[PDB]
Amino acid sequence: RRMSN
Amino acid sequence: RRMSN
Amino acid sequence: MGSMERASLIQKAKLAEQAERYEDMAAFMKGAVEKGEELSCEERNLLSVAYKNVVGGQRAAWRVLSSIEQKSNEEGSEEKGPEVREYREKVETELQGVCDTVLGLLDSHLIKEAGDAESRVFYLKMKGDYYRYLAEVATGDDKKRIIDSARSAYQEAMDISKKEMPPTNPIRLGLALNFSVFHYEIANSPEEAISLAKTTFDEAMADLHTLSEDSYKDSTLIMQLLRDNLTLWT
Amino acid sequence: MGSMERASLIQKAKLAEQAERYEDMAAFMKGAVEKGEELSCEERNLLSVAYKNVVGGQRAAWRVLSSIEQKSNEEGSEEKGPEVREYREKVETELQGVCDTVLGLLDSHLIKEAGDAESRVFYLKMKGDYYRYLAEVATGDDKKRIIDSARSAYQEAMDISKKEMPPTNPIRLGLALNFSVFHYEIANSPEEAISLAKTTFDEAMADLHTLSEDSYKDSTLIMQLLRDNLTLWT
Ligand SMILES: [Ca+2]
Ligand SMILES: [Ca+2]
Repeated sequence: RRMSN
Repeated sequence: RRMSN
Repeated sequence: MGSMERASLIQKAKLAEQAERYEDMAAFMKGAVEKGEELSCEERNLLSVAYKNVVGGQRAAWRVLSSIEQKSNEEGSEEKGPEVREYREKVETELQGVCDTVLGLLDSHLIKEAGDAESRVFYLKMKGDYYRYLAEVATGDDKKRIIDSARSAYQEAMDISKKEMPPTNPIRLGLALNFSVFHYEIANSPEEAISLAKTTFDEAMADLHTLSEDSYKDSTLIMQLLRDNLTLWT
Repeated sequence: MGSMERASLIQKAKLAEQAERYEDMAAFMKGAVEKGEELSCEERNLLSVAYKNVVGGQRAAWRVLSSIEQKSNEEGSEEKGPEVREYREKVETELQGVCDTVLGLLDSHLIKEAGDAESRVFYLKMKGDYYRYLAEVATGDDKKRIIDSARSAYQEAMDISKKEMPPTNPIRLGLALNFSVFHYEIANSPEEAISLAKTTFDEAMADLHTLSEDSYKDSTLIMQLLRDNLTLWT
């Protein structure tokens, strides 16, 4: 799953 | 840590 | 939940388990219990799983905060105000509310309408478990009566299970594991805990030969918990 | 929370973070914001962490239930009633309430009292993030306006950060990562997402030499998230 912040 | 159920 | 159908409550509890939404699952199962009908084996397991994850989160939080509080109460610690104590008390009160809810469900009226040995042992094991959770945080006056409530529920469950269930039954195994943990952590009786664990393990081992492959897997998984506790305590 | 002291709310939010009680942490930080005073860098990070874990749990639950629902809506699936849809809608409504709460905090009155570039970029990044969370579940009519609200917040934050912050600032890096994710997942613009990620990574790489060891660690950790997304998308 793609990374977010 | 000791096991419980 | 008084306006939702029982089947719908069970279905939504399953959905909540899949979504790891255990507070919702607990509320759904509570509504289902409140419908007044006896629960099946699967429904009992759903109820237990839901409230077990809820109280488990609350108990872990309580332990963290209690350790912070007891380090704040040591020599050389700077006074920080009443904040740690107040928050620990709030978490404690919430935990106590969840246990009171479970015990009220058991008392009205799950236990008194459970005739079969399996369901009755399940409910009494739950009762002992949740009185034990109350005993983990109790500090005065009612402490001994809470501990004896746990002991009494556990003992009645043990008697019925010894009379009516085989030594390999997973409910009997889990009940014995939890009663041994009670003896070790709560009742200050580590020798009784070790004795109970080894006796339960041995008598289940002796009857493993009667079981099919899947029942064998089910029983050995909990016997491994007993062996883990034994390795920790010996 | 209107009767508890601001310092006490911050202290209890820290305790809740240590106990992994993120709903309590969010309520504490909300009360702190409601005290009316501007937040420090540490307090902003506490607020963001709290609401990020709350919505993260709710979003994971929403995705699980939405996938169950869309498998129930396929050819060959047995009709199960309105239970999955009702529960997905309930989780969705709760998520939307949390996002509305965060955006109301930002609008009254965090953003309008943030003069410094760091705090203002932080709040606008939050605004874009929570409009994006709303866009993940929106289906009709207001969908495009929600998406444009996210785009607008992200764009203003990008402009201010390009003008007032170095390319290695962790807030700028995280903002660019999230804006690229918006482009990929929400705005249907994967080329813009990839372009933004590679440009941000390269311009931060070019300025790594100005940083101390710990600032270097801080910046490279988020550049690694950018490289992860790039490896996934290329
Ligand atoms: Ca009966
Ligand atoms: Ca200001």
